[PDB]
Amino acid sequence: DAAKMRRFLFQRTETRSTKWYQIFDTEKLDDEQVVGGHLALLGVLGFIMGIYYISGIQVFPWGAPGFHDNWFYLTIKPRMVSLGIDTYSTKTADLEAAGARLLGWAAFHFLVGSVLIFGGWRHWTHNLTNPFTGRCGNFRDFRFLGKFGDVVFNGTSAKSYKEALGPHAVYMSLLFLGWGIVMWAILGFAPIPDFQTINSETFMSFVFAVIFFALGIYWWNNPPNAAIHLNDDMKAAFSVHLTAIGYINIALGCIAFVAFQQPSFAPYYKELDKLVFYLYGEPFNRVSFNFVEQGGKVISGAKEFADFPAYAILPKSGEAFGMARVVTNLIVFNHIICGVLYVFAGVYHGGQYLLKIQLNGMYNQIKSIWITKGRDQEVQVKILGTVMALCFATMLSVYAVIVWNTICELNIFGTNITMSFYWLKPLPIFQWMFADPSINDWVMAHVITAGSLFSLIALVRIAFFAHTSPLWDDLGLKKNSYSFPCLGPVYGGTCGVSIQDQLWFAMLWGIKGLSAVCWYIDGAWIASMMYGVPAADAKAWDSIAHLHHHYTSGIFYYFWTETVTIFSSSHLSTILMIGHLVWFISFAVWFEDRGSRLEGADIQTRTIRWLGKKFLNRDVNFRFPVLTISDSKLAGTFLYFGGTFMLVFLFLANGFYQTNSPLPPPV
Amino acid sequence: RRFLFQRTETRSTKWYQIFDTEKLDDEQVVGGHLALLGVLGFIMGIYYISGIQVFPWGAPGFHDNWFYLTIKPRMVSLGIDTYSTKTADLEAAGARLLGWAAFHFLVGSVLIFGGWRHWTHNLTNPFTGRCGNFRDFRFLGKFGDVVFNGTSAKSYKEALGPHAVYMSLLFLGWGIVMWAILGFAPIPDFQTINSETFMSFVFAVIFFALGIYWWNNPPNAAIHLNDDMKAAFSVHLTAIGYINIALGCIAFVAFQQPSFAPYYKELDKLVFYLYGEPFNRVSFNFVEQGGKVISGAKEFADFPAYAILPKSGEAFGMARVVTNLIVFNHIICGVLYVFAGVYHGGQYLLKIQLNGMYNQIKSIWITKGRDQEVQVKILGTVMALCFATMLSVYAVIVWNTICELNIFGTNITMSFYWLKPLPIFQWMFADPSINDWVMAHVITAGSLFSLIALVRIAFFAHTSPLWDDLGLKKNSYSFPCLGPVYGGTCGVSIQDQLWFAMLWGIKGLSAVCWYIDGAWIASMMYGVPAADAKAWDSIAHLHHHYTSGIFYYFWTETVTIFSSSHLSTILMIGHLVWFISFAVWFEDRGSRLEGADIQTRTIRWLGKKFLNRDVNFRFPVLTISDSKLAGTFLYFGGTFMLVFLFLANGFYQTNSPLPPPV
Amino acid sequence: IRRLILAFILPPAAVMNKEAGTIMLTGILTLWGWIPGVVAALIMISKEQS
Ligand code: G2O
Ligand SMILES: CCCCCCCCCCCCCCCC(=O)OC[C@H](COP(=O)(O)OC[C@@H](O)CO)OC(=O)CCCCCCCCCCCCCCC
Ligand code: SF4
Ligand SMILES: [Ca+2]
Ligand SMILES: [Ca+2]
Repeated sequence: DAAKMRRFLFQRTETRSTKWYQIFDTEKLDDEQVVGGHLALLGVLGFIMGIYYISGIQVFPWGAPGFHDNWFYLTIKPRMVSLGIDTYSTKTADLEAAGARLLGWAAFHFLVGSVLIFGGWRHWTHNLTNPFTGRCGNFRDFRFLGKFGDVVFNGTSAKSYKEALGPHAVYMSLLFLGWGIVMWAILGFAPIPDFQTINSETFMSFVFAVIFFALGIYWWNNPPNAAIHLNDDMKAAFSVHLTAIGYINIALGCIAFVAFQQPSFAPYYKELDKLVFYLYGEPFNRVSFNFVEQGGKVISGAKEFADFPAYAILPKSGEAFGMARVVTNLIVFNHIICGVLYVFAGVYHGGQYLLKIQLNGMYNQIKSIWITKGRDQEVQVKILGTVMALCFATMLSVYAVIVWNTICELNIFGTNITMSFYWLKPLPIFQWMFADPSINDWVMAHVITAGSLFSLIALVRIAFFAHTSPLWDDLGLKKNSYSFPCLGPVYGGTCGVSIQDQLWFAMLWGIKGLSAVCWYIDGAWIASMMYGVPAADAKAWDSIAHLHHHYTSGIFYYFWTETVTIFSSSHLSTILMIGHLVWFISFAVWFEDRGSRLEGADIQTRTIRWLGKKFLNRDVNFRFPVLTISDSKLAGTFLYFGGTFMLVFLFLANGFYQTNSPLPPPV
Repeated sequence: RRFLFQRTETRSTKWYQIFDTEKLDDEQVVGGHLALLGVLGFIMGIYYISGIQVFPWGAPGFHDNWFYLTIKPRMVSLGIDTYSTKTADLEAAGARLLGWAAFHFLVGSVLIFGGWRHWTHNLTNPFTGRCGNFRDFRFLGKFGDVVFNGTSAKSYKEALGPHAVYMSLLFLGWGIVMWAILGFAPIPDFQTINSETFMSFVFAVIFFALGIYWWNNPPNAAIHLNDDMKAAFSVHLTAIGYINIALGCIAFVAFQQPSFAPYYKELDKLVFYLYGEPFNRVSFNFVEQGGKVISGAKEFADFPAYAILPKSGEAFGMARVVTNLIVFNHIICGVLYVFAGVYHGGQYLLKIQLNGMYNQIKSIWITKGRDQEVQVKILGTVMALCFATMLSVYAVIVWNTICELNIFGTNITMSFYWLKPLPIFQWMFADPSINDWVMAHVITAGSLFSLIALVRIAFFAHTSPLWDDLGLKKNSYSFPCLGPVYGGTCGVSIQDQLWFAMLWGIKGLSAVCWYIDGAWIASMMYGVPAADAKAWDSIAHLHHHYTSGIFYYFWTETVTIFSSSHLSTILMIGHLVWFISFAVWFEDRGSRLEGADIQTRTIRWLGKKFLNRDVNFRFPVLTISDSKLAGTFLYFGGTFMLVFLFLANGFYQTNSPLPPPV
Repeated sequence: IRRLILAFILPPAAVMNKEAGTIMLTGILTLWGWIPGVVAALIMISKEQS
């Protein structure tokens, strides 16, 4: 009746809505519910760690062929060899012990995770009753553990988050000491301050246990004040800690990248190059079209090799396939992308809280420095403008250097590779942080700076212009939803001004500066777009710049080289197809086409209703829903970012192929 | 109420609308077409100049270029150029090319002069001093007395006829041009270029006899006469688009025929020195000087300095490369002209729906689709057929690739290797297979899929059943949206539907590119050594080895793009231009506007207390309409500057069906 | 003096007078190598005096 339809597209409208992906929004969660959710998720984390340990079994000591290699366990196998729970052992006898140890640790993780999940469930339901004693614990005022909960934290459980930092630090000191004693007792590894063995890990676990305990005492008796995070800790403290964890995670990725290449880490990562890996989905022993089983020996349709019966997964060496740095790059890039995403999400959730306090006037009611700074509307403009100017300068300089390098490679306009930026290396005072310092590393540093500033532009726009901007201050407008996609074509268009869309743009902009890491950690010569290509002079880089290594290929030729192995395997090929499929579908929701989709969905609804009557019968009242531009942007950011980083994984997991033999000039 | 229509109009004074039909009359259109044809003759002349290889006075000529290599088979067909390996014959070929280029310059100067002289409405003969009335004139003198007895065309429906006899005169004049200048007496032997002269005379007779009928019995289409600037232009533009698609198909079928072998197949028998191809690469310490090779000997002992290295026409199947270039150029131009004709027709349709004379139309071409329920049924059946065909063909492709890669333990014997076209359709193809069936169904799917947007343009130019039930109407044909209302109204104008039709036909046209390159669109992997993609030629019993699959098409046939500097530069520029379109297609215009105001305040802040004086300049941001226009051009150009690299890098579709790896 | 030593060591530390956004500029210039931050600190510490 034209109104029954109207309260159908008045159901996805980007007003304030339920938004199923916000059921666990911190606004409706209290402190104890957060504790319980984190405990349950840590229990599930223990469950999946046990699953990974099970996937690490190769002999099943009770007697059976084991699991094939997989990235889920290959990314942690060096750690388990470091802890002595797994082995790089060539013999079944020492591998049965590793299987037994992994099975026992998986069972232990299952038990501990079940306990942790049950505790988190009881915290989630506000049910801290001890079934053995029948009493009930008080979340607001509890003794921590007992006598230990009285000598330190003399009763008086923390009532505020700034008052909870200290007991948390003491809890983390307990964690460090517990891990140290677990090392010392279960895993051997007595604490020796020899910073070249795993014993140093136990020693530094005890050192950090002492440090964290003292710091927790100090912050228990002298709580610090960020002030504002105490009130809306659901979003303020949560987002600040999220961006802090993002920076910590980027730092951890850098630590992993530096450490896993050191000689002290050789028996755990570099020794992966002496192994042979049988990965799921890799090229299997193929057979002809007329295989008739009857094992022991093939009769009709001889397979590729007489060995590896039927459809066995073919071996691949760890030296040609650089599994050492493949695993290193997987771990490092995982933690780097997670850190970048956590920084972006912390800025976004902080902008959410900050718009919430700008809407109710609490923004002017903040006393802490962290907002009294940006409550200026000019220091906001100055900061964003100087970030944009620095991003413009760095990005323009580095991109023009890259384009000139590519021109000199291809000899466009009759140029030559000696006209390129082969001389532009890091300073000798900066050459210590690179191996084989060249224009590639200079370009990497400047591309990292440019991409970080490019994403920082949108991060600053989230931080400052959550509710209003100098443009929207000059106009008679204000932002009051953090998720509204637009106000319309007025002023030529107002698309994507909310902090959610600014988050999406920050993610898309950081895609470049983050994939630049994938090129780098794979050694892919981002200093030019066509490297190693035999066009004019791209193979002369190794001689003109006196390179010591030989990186894979330039930015564009990186999709030709090392894709020879993505295509060579079925699993990586189907991942490539799925990633590209997911990625381009984001155009259906980022392109300014939502109303076209709504109109076409109305047409399809009328068609299906009519097609359900001309041929079928009965009412066809079902109608096609269209994702609104808020939902369209959310789904599009997910589709785009996942589509690109399901294939950055393919670049990372297809091999290293960054040989240390600089090829001679073409001459 | 006539003011209201002018009041409620979007700004139509944009830089890409200065030559709009609504602000031109008949004679300015004549002048514009005449000047454009003069510049076109100038372009043909410079192409012929680029066709010289021996420079009749005696000198090395032009290196081969795609602009001239496209027309070289035709120029040889007319005898102006030759596939001769001796220098003396190329002397005459270059002399003929130079003479024809000079003739083109002269005729183009005359024709540009005429285009200017019509554009200014001053048709006065400079010698005898008389004038010429555009609305009433004698065509050529006694010719305009024997036919069109004193009078002239008062309307386009009365101009079809004189136009038809003008085209008959063009055919006849081309007949005498061939017969006299080029030899080629008109013989009804449809195996040589004599048949073209004979059919030129036949077409001259036919269009003359048809123009007489259309002058004596003018046709009745009515509505293309009143708002004749846009309605007739759009109808003729979509007609020319379909004609161009047909001509591309004609070229594809004909250029592989044995009769066209002396002009196209002989391209494989020559070596080509294309511009920007790998030259004689040189070492670092080269000094050339007078002794040539004093230090740092170059890549080849011959080919001094940086000479462009030869390229074989056999491995690089430039016969098929040139055929693909011409065919795909005409096909993409035809599809674009069809889309643009539907778009400009929707412009006229919204114009006549706004002013209320939509229901005053009597032609079936309007009344048939003026029901708002017949429109729904047509669009719904188009969407249903599109969904069915595309679901079937895409699931077939995905299943073929799954059976290739042996996902879920599947085997290539489970794929659609048996789904060839029916024998009554196998004459359409050489070596019919799943590739040809998938190609036909992909063409149907893409054509219907872009036809969805075309039909929405043709029907929902002013209102749609959804917008009827809402309190909304379309009145701009270029407006992007009505804001976040109803969850969003993005991209509902006919301009936006035209953009969607273009982006949707991008897939169905890349299908054409990959089929005419023999790139096995039947599956996403082929010739890749994963599980079974190299076993297609054996199980499917193929007589050809297609280049690769859909996804593997970017690895193979790119080894040659990379090996040349020019193709790599085109690749990089196309990718850059393509992804730049995201900055304007994404729902981000307001973000760009806010950031640009930040840029303005920064540039004026950095220029006031660090530089001096006002910095009044402010950064402009394309509006959503401008953003979508620029993004559609960036996307379409970025993809079809590299579809060119597909076409112009070799055929590599050898006839050796890759025995299975066992 | 003390402030020059602070600028050489921690250029943001010496420059706390100027602004809420200028201090980020000095800090990030210090992040890039160490010379840009020191140069900015000396430039804006000799600007209010000279
Ligand atoms: C994967 C590619 C795409 C489609 C598949 C598709 C399908 C589709 N689109 Mg689309 N689209 C883009 C991509 C795709 N758009 C892009 C990249 C842009 C940005 C330029 C874009 C833009 C617009 C605009 C502007 C409009 C639409 C529509 C419209 C609908 C038409 C309805 C119809 O006739 O049926 C046609 C529908 C089909 C043939 C679907 C059949 C399945 C098949 C087997 C493909 C499988 C789908 C997928 C690959 C697998 C995932 C499944 C999952 C389980 C893993 C129809 C659902 C329109 C409407 O919604 O209404 C008309 C509309 O207005 N779009
Ligand atoms: C008879 C008329 C025709 C009737 C039938 C026609 C309709 C049939 C259509 C069915 C299939 C539709 C074609 C596809 C439709 C299509 O391609 O358009 C995308 C589509 C949005 O479509 P709209 O809602 O605009 O319109 C589609 C309409 O057909 C009905 O909604 O959905 C998405 O945005 C997908 C994201 C869902 C959320 C997923 C987010 C990401 C999750 C994680 C996945 C990635 C992992 C991370 C990697 C980065
Ligand atoms: S194009 Fe879409 S997102 Fe942008 S202003 Fe219009 S309705 Fe809003
Ligand atoms: Ca890699
Ligand atoms: Ca080709």
